[PDB]
Amino acid sequence: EVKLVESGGGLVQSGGSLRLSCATSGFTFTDYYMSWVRQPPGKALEWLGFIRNKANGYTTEYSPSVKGRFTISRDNSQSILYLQMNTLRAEDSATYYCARDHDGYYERFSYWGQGTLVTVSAAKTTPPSVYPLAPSMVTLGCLVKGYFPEPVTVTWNSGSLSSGVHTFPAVLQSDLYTLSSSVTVPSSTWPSETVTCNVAHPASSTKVDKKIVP
Amino acid sequence: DIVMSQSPSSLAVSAGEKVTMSCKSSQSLLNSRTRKNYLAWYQQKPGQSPKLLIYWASTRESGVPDRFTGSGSGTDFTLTITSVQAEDLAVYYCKQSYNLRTFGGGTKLEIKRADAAPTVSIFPPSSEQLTSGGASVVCFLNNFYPKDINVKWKIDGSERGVLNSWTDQDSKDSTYSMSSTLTLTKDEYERHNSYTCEATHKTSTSPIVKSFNRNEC
Ligand SMILES: C=CCO[C@]1(C(=O)O)C[C@@H](O[C@]2(C(=O)O)C[C@@H](O[C@]3(C(=O)O)C[C@@H](O)[C@@H](O)[C@@H]([C@H](O)CO)O3)[C@@H](O)[C@@H]([C@H](O)CO)O2)[C@@H](O)[C@@H]([C@H](O)CO)O1
Ligand SMILES: [Zn+2]
Ligand SMILES: [Zn+2]
Repeated sequence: EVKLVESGGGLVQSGGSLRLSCATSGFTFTDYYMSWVRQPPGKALEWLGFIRNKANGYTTEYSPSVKGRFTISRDNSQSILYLQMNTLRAEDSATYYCARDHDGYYERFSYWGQGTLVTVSAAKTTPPSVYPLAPSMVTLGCLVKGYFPEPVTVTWNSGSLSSGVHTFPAVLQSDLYTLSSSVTVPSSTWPSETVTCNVAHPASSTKVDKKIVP
Repeated sequence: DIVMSQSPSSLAVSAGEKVTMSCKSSQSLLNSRTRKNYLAWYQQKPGQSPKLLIYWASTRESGVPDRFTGSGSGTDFTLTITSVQAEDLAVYYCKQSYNLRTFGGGTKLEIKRADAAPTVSIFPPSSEQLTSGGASVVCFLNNFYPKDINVKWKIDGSERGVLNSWTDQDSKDSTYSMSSTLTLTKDEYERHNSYTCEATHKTSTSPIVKSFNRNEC
């Protein structure tokens, strides 16, 4: 199975630098060009650059939008792709994806990573407060309030409850994000069977499990 | 540069109907040596990475449903989805790779369905928040269609610090959900008794009213 996994995203100040990594497996890395693509929240994809394959001397090319400011490199021993970003600005805040690119023949990006979010801001990291939302079918929830930067992740019962979940997009108000998540389950199953929201905020390494108590 | 443009910006289609969207390039993408158009289509479902659908204008990647078909040549390209399914909700991007790479701006495909009333739930502030000096009341309005909805908060019967958020459309049932959160200080929260979320949606002339009273907690 082909795997691409980005890392290194997070909060950085305007004018700062940040380097992203993209670990790969499941294909012959040196056979392939690799691209970076970014997406500001709610906006279109933007191609940033590529690094060529071994046959093409591993040379690089860049969009005019970042040429001279971003650098792509690769570790051909461990199959890792890198993006060095310099003199960061607010416009650089975005999800960054690595994508497998050309192999000398096919024109396609066959595979993409899950993406890593970069936030360019002067604001400090603030961990969330996580509050339980308790009252045929029953609806329960968790309020994840007052954090910065994005993202957070919410699961229910360690991911075993996934259908009937609604996790609402975070909204920024007075410099802090808040989101909520609801889960609907049969009323015969709660509070008889436990329901717990699992919340993580990677920026602050926050891990919270909140039991929903009647 | 090669400029990529897509149309429409957005549209909604009912399950089972056909979808057509287009992609224009400022320069022909037909490579004279290989005789192929360097034009690919990607599908990005809500909260997911883009996924390759079609490349070389008309080659459908293995594993992609037969209902997705790419066509066109030169400067003009088309993605057609026959018999559209609820799960096809996505933004669709075309991308040239004739000279470096450039993405179009995307077409957002929404799914039209029968009107559906929201299921409304209200939640009082938790003791773990109140200990802190704050009080958030949350109302979920779940699984309704269409997206337009009105929410009013009433405190002791009078209309009133609100955070509203809509989900992307659901990939299974093509509905929307919305969360409304009213935040007060503990001091103000404790001055009143009745907290009410009222949802008005085209599916009824009667607002759906959910309430709790602080004395009952
Ligand atoms: C050691 C380096 C060798 O590379 C070259 C050379 O200049 O010596 C360059 C060859 O470059 C192409 C070509 O047919 O012109 C283009 C390569 O593809 C890319 C690119 O890298 O910019 C990317 C593709 O997605 C596409 O955009 C194409 C354009 O359509 C232009 O063709 O550009 C790639 O397709 C190589 C291929 O690997 C060669 O096998 O070809 C070419 O002159 C080769 C020569 O065939 C010897 O290897 O040398
Ligand atoms: Zn070069
Ligand atoms: Zn008052």
